[PDB]
Amino acid sequence: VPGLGRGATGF
Amino acid sequence: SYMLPHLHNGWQVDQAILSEEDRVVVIRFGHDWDPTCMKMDEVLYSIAEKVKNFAVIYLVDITEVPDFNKMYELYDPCTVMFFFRNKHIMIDLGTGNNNKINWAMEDKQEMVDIIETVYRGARKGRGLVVSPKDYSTKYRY
Repeated sequence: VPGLGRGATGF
Repeated sequence: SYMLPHLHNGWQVDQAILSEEDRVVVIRFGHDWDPTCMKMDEVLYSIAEKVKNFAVIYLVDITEVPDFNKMYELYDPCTVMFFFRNKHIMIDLGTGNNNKINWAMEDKQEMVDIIETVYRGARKGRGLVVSPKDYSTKYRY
């Protein structure tokens, strides 16, 4: 799973 | 050396970020062999046992884990980012951008203030905090 699975979003 | 724990992939990074619930997660993005990252890591190692109470530090090699470069705009030599309960905290350092550090400071006392202020703002609920000093100038006289 990539870092997007964390529920995060770039700024 | 760099005895501080290192994160090797995005899975480890996200698990480490989500693991903590009451301590600010500090991440140093950059290459361990770059001298700027060397200085930053030295300072973080010095302050680790001092701020163990409310903060946890981790180091990421950009080449090892490049997935976060685009989203977090990791293109400078060394950057420092702060997270709390899966939320990215912003800091008004006065440098122009409030997302990251992107340079190496040398004063562990000021680093401690930054960690304390970020933790206090996160607990108070603010997504953006104000650092107790302005870095727009290098204050050299």
